[PDB]
Amino acid sequence: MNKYTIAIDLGYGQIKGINQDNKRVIFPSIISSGKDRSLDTFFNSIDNIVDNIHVKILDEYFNEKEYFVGELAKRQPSNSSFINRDNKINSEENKVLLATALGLLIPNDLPNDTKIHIVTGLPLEHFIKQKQALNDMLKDFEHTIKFVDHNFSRNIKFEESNITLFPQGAGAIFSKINNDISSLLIKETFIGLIDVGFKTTDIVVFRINKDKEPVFEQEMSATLDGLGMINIYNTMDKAFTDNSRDGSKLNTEQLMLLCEEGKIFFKGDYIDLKKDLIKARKTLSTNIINKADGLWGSRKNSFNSIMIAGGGGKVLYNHLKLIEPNMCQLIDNPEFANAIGYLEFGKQF
Amino acid sequence: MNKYTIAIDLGYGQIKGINQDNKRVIFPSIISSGKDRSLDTFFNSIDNIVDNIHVKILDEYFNEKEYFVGELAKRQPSNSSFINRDNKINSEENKVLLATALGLLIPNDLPNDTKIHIVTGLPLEHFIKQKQALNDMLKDFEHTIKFVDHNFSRNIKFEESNITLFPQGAGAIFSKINNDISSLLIKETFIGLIDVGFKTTDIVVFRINKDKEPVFEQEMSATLDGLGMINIYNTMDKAFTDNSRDGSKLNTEQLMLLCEEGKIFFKGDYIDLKKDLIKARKTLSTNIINKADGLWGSRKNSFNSIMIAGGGGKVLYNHLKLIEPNMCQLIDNPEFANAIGYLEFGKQF
Ligand SMILES: Nc1ncnc2c1ncn2[C@@H]1O[C@H](COP(=O)(O)OP(=O)(O)O)[C@@H](O)[C@H]1O
Ligand SMILES: Nc1ncnc2c1ncn2[C@@H]1O[C@H](COP(=O)(O)OP(=O)(O)O)[C@@H](O)[C@H]1O
Ligand SMILES: [Mg+2]
Ligand SMILES: [Mg+2]
Repeated sequence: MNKYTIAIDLGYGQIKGINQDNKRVIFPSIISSGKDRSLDTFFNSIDNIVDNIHVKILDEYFNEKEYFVGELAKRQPSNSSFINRDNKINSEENKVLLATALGLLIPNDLPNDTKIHIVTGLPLEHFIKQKQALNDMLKDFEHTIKFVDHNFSRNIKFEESNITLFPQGAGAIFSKINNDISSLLIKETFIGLIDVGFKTTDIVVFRINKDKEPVFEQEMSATLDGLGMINIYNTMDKAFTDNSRDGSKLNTEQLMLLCEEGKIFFKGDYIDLKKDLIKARKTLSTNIINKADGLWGSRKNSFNSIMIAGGGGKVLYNHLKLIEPNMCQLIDNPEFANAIGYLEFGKQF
Repeated sequence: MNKYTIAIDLGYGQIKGINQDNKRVIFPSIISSGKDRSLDTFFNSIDNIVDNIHVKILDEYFNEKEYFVGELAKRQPSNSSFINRDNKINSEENKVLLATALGLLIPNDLPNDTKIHIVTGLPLEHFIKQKQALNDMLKDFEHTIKFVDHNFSRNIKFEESNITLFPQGAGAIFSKINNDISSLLIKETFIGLIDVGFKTTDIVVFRINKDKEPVFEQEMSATLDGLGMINIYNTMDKAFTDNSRDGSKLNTEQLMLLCEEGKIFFKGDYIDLKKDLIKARKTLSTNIINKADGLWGSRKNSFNSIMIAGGGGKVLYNHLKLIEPNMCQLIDNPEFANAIGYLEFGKQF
């Protein structure tokens, strides 16, 4: 019969997912060793399962391990360190996160003969170099998940011809605007997508041909490795210790709490770093202006709409506007641009 | 056995070619340093190889270099500058372009003992002065081409008695109309071909003798050096910067896009120069009227059919009509007049 569709993202910041039925999940990419949650169940009921993902994951040898994963793992003091996390796409940390995003997006009582076409992503520079790693790992993927405290398990095993690879930010403007940008694309124009990710910033462009079809410009588009939201969290971590003059250091929860607001509540008091937050965000925005113009010479004039996406684009939209003011806009769902783009352009097959 | 036939043109605007089997190619005369195309292969398939000519060219020392050549090189921002391109016929830029036109016109699985008679051209004033340059260079020509992304290679090496030189615009009306103009040539008449090329405009005539055979009039025919389509692109480039009043300047892609339409899409807006386009095309047409009458005194009355050809003749046919209205016509394939003329009049041998 027909095979199901689930679009997932493998972003180091936060795993983003959506299914065929437009139910979507989002949670930070943090795991920890799960332990038995029974006492805290009595105090506060788990209304939202996304907040409290305790999970059990089997394998082919049925060697289960518990995992605090996602939002609950951020509350744990022994979690994955997440600021020097492994960059390997075949890591067990990526294995658990991939299982969890599949766990929340398979609805109840699907037919077991009906499989799932899953659509994933790689960074745009790494889509050729690191292709066969995730291509073989998803072939190697054979587990069975178990949700503690909610008592529903899912079987997770994929053959070939179910998995599907598209680059990061590719289908976000290849599809998802293809019905809408027909009035906006004209001829010999350029559209631009700037995904401000956590570790790596994506810059991807497309040329509109004479036949009013998009086509890709690999010499006008690249992935900025080492430039992204992580440079803010790495800088403001140093800015806190220098403001402390004690050697005290925020943990992984306090640090990710910091650069959403800039005002951590530290030792009965707010330690204010609001000046260094606005300063470092312009510092990141400057290193996306000047790197866009490295790929874009006088070609910058020929654009018609620079879209931006990613989680970081939402918090930088005013500062990042000055690449091309009053032309550039914001995509509709800044996190789920890669998700919906993998969904619709994954529905081609 | 029988030796194959390929007719090529060496026009600075766009290389025009045709084979013995009437398969013909056309691409602009732009090269650039080729790089590895693998990521863009995944996005959009190369259906037409003429659009996406990535190529590898060996030599006698097997020193290969990659080349983005033709339409793809126009999309590159580091290409051959093409507005001050070298006029040398023995340049490496001419070497690569000559190899590429031979690459697309040798069909699959020809016998290696069967060679190819290639027919080229020189400008009509330069056919005597610059004869031995291309005559020796094609003797010096020894390479082996490799098409990336399509995986077919061709061996390219020519001895003497395969190469063949005819002037530009010569065989276009010497042959290619010789079967058809029998009803139109009478006696002591003049036929005229005006090739509006990119850099140089060709004016070539023929006298019909008493024996109803064509014969050449070198004092009634010359090549207009410095007059041609390039004077439009050089003028409208100045017209854009003067309309901008910013110092901004179009690149090689935007400039060649301009004077096919006159309306470049510049910084979210159309910068209109439609008035200066119609004005400069009459300015070029005036400098072909007055230069034709420099060679043609009261001899102008004795014509019977002024043909025009070249790429520029197609876009100037209405303005250039006023040399001799309602006598003058347009050749059938305005680009391939030199190509088919080199083909049939190259089939004499
Ligand atoms: N409301 C917010 N306030 C501050 N930062 C945010 C907010 N939402 C998202 N972010 C930042 O955006 C990042 C998420 O980026 P994301 O689009 O998931 O890219 P990736 O695919 O690389 O993980 C987070 O690391 C976070 O720092
Ligand atoms: N559709 C078109 N619109 C505008 N200009 C054109 C068009 N087709 C051809 N041309 C012009 O004609 C030139 C091609 O001339 P061509 O016949 O190749 O002469 P040459 O042998 O000197 O290269 C191009 O440089 C271009 O400017
Ligand atoms: Mg991303
Ligand atoms: Mg010509």
